[PDB]
Amino acid sequence: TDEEELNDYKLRKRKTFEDNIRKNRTVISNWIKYAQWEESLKEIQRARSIYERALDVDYRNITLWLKYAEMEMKNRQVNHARNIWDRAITTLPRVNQFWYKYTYMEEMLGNVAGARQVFERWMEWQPEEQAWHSYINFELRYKEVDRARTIYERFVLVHPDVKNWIKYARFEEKHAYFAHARKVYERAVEFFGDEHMDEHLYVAFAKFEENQKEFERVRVIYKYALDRISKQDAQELFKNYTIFEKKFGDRRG
Amino acid sequence: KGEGDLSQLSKQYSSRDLPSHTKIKYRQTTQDAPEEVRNRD
Amino acid sequence: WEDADFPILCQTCLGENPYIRMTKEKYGKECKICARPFTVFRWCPGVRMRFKKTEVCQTCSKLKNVCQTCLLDLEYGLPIQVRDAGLSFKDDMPKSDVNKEYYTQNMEREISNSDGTRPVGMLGKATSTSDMLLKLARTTPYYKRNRPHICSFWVKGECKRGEECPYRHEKPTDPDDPRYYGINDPVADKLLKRASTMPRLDPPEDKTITTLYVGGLGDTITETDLRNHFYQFGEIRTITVVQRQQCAFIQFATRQAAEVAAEKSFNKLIVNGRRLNVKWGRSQAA
Amino acid sequence: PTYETMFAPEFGPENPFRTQQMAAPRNMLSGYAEPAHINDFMFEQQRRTFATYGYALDPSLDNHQVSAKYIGSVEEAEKNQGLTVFETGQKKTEKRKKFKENDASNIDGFLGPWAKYVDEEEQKELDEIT
Amino acid sequence: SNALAIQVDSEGKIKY
Amino acid sequence: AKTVTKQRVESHFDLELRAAVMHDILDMMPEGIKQNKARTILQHLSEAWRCWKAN
RNA sequence: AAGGUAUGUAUCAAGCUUACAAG
RNA sequence: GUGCUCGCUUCGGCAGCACAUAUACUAAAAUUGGAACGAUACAGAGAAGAUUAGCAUGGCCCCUGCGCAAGGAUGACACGCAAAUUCGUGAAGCG
Ligand SMILES: [Mg+2]
Ligand SMILES: [Mg+2]
Ligand SMILES: [Zn+2]
Ligand SMILES: [Zn+2]
Ligand SMILES: [Zn+2]
Repeated sequence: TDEEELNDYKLRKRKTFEDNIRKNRTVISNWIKYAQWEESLKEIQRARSIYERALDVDYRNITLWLKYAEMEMKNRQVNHARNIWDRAITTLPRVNQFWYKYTYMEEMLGNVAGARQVFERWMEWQPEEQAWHSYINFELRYKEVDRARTIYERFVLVHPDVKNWIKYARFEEKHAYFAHARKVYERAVEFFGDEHMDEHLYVAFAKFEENQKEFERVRVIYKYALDRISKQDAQELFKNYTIFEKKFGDRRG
Repeated sequence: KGEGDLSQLSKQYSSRDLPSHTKIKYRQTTQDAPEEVRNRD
Repeated sequence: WEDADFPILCQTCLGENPYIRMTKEKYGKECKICARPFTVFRWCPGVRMRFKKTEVCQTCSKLKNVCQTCLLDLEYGLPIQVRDAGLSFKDDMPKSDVNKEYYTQNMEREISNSDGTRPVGMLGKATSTSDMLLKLARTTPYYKRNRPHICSFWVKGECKRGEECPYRHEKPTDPDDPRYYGINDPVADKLLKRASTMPRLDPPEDKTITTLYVGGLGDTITETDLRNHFYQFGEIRTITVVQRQQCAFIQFATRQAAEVAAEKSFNKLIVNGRRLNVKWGRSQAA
Repeated sequence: PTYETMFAPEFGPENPFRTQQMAAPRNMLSGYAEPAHINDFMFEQQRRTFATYGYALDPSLDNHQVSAKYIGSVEEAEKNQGLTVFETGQKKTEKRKKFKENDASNIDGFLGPWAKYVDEEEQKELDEIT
Repeated sequence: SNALAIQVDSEGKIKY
Repeated sequence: AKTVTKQRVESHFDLELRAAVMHDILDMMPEGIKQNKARTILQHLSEAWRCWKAN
């Protein structure tokens, strides 16, 4: 009667969980514990059914989606996990975790233009900084001169952060990009803060042009100085500007 | 194609559902009937 | 719960008259599976025949592409599990009263409201057919389906009606061999009937018959047709297309793949629209 | 509307991927079902002609584009040469004579139209089956 | 098949 | 459905009052992760009424 | 008339239900 | 079958006219699934001491009732999920 007691255990827990969901159809603890209880049976086509009718009652929670997808991804059913990630991200665009875990899943698989397509869809909704420079970090960790150039001019139109203006000045500090890196500095210098500078762009521009030679480095800190902020700088850096310009040149007597 | 109980599925002819006030008064001309509203100041 | 306009009705249930008169109710009986109130229809097939009303609803017929009263396939005239095993997919449906039963019938009705033209899931695999089922699709059907069932009081010899007893007489049924999927009693005998046909005897040797006298080429079979139908089997050792008799000679290296060709072509390999001609070759240096 | 538009055939290899039945036209899951307005009486007449004698004319619109035959079992139609049921036939053969008592005078002897006609081992097997 | 049917328009990007 | 006759007047006012304060706090709280520990604002409401009757 | 002599389970027939689909 | 017409030649034979397709076919069933009640034996009884009026909410639970009354033990059935606080692991990004 081992079959009898086994099916008794299964039928009593199923009857318990079905009465628990039938009482409260809104708290979703019941569906996730019942569905992962059948996931503990390790061979199922019904825990899929439990989740896929558990989102009829509430599709707007992230927990059910990411738990059903990490269930389907925890097992070898990769096609189904991808096939529910795409409906998760088209149904709920603004939640970051679905995009992150679906990109991460395809990173652990091949780096196919599927993954880049997932990413550019994720770009298309105009997210925050956290996602965008994560995608440029993806393009750097596959060593893309071409594609990290491609996807990062569309960046700056939406985030004009000074922290991001100085890091569109990155082809200098990785490729040195001479003439068009100087054009990146032109793009840095003409935009917002024309007389007010946001007090930070030309610090890093002076750091690179001081890392460069005396090509045209005298101008921007001292002789393009019409654009001051009431003193041209705080007290914290102008003597540092002077000894910044002093001892890194031809040093003529 | 098989509606709820009010349509065909029930013979429960309840009272309070009995053809009371089965014609509608329209607002006639001496009151504020909408033809006399289409121009008033 | 359900109205209708005209029933499904495979051809053996209509009867031999092109002019039949048929009556309808609005909510008739219930479906004998799901207890749903369809619209029962009744008619007379033939002048020696019972009335054979209507057994299941239009929904439970559109699920499995089944006729309306005798519960056979609308495309073939075959039982249900013959079709589903012959198409190797079952299109599941529950067994209990509610447990997913009227739930799934209600919802599959709700997603069948648009078409009303084809079955709900069988449409994709009812195309890749006509190979294993077409050998048993009994056309020119027997109308013993429509004859009225056997009366009592002839069974007890009491029937005072005499001749005008409408039902039948002198057909004592036998209590040894008489639902919707499985299991059904004559279907096991019919699948034993298809598994145990009449072939040619398998001659006592060790697979030497890799050659075979297949012919009736006419103008239908060409050389690349038959050797690409055998290239999926495997490799030849010698082909010829002998057109004095319209025949083709193929062999296999280590017979086995051409073995299933012997299973494929006992007057059975039907490509290009012809019952091909097959008898046994030599494999005897003759 | 023009004849050439609707009568224009379809280009293609007819799509033999399907079965015969699914490629066939329909509106109802079993054949194209459409209304009709036949005369009641000639419907009933040719219906009863088939129901008695096993032959009738065939109903169609576009089968061969010409259809004027008989159907059912063919040869018995021209055995009777196309007569009907409402016709006083060419012969009065194989009739069957009833005995009539239409006086309404005798009691238990009057059978009007209720007249019963002048014509008026298995049980071992039946007991072994039951 | 097991998977869905993949649809992109004739000119533009991948349709979802 | 059933009307609100005189025996369930008082047992319907509480029902609609706590439905109204339920989907007022559901639409008033900002984007924090938990709403009311699933019930606690209602407990403060009923305690506020008990303290009102007891002054 | 209800408002009081609780209801909730487990085995055992008539009441009611179709007299059907069927190699 | 009928009745009528010599209508064609015997009252008889014939011809025409008028009339035009019922039935959930059964007195049965090899029949069929059998749920309610009653019996049998168990379980037994809302609200943090005891005795307790209740009225609700939820739906795959119903009964009585003409019920958009009301009553069926408040008709029954409704239980441990703590969350965020400490800490481990892992990921994404940045310096
Ligand atoms: Mg209660
Ligand atoms: Mg009550
Ligand atoms: Zn049905
Ligand atoms: Zn049928
Ligand atoms: Zn009989």
